[PDB]
Amino acid sequence: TKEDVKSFLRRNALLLLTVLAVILGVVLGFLLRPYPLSPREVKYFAFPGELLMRMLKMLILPLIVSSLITGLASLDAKASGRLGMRAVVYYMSTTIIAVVLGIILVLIIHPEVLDCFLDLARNIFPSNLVSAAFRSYSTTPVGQEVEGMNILGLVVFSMVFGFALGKMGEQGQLLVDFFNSLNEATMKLVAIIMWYAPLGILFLIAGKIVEGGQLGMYMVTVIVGLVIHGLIVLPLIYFLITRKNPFVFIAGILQALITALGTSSSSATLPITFKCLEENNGVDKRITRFVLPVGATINMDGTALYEAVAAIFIAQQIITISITATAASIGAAGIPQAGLVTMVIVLTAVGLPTDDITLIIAVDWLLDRFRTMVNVLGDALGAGIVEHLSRKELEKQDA
Ligand SMILES: COc1ccc([C@@H]2C(C#N)=C(N)OC3=C2C(=O)C[C@@H](c2cccc4ccccc24)C3)cc1
Ligand SMILES: N[C@@H](CC(=O)O)C(=O)O
Ligand code: NA
Repeated sequence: TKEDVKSFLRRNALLLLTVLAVILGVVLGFLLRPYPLSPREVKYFAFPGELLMRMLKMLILPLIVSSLITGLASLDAKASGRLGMRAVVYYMSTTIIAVVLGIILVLIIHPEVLDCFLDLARNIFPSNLVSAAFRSYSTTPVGQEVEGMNILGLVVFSMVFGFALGKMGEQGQLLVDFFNSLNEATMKLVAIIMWYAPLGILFLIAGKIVEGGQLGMYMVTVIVGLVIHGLIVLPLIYFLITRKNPFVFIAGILQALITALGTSSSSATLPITFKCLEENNGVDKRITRFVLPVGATINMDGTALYEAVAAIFIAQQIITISITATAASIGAAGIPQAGLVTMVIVLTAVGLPTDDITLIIAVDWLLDRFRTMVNVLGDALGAGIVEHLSRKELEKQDA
């Protein structure tokens, strides 16, 4: 019994270091909290956590583009459509199951919007690809193009480009071979970036915990709702569909959930979720390159629940809330504080004052660290479900 735990410590070396990083980060952050805090000085303190974020952001661009180009090229017309339909149906249901779970819990325990739709439409079709790799569109930072990255515009273009090569046969093969080499090469860089994660995660959360009262019971509604949907609803869905153990599946992606908690960005933790599914859970690359990049921005289960709870909490009808909370879920990017920005849209539709968001902002960060964990988990189990379901398509692609 105790001799068997030594084989666990030798193997899970990096997984236990990121756990210890959280345990130490919560300690050090609370230890350095009574000291005279400063914006400039907190920025200096949280710098080892800042370098990890830069390393992971560096890899999101060559991952998104290479994954979707090879991923769609490697599949037939009806195959990618069937693969897509299995993913979309899953994405639509899980975000609807989350908002229904969110609305019921907030009802039981009660504690420029056109421009937004236009900007998103403008972002699905970028005017410049070199630009899209570091800028997004936000109508009104110079002009209407905000510094970021159009993750959605790249996902949409790379998809049609991957389809085009998968339609031009052997002429397309060269570029597919080129984009395949690049996908693996960056997946070798995420191996290097993985040994820095325990040091980074420690400082990312220690710095964040160095920063009327009714919000405590609002924070409870969200956190409880995330556990019911995350550790009870989603594992049940996987066990019902795949007929496989979900809590041993969650053990593989556990290294990525901790980094989602540390960074609070599902797009920035994508290179690690890719490594955790392809390696630890042994999910097919032909489907992880398909499910995960789209899952980063479109499937946001934890955000959808947070959009429903926070909208009804500031009321201190439901049909419009459930429709726009699922709408805000899809819209919002896998970036920190994204839910808070899309909350402006979910409050305008119902008729509540948008200035009421100011009450939430203070707590928001701590809920976002868990919101991302459920947003990531929904894609990991999503890929696990789609891989298992698309069994016949994958068997046809082999010889
Ligand atoms: C809100 O935006 C999205 C965009 C895509 C998707 C689906 C997805 C996932 N996950 C991925 N990786 O690829 C495809 C999907 C389709 O359903 C459509 C699918 C598809 C089928 C057949 C031909 C295509 C040609 C070009 C692009 C997609 C094509 C590809 C879902 C939501
Ligand atoms: N932080 C979340 C997005 C949000 O703010 O809801 C994510 O990246 O999954
Ligand atoms: Na989203």
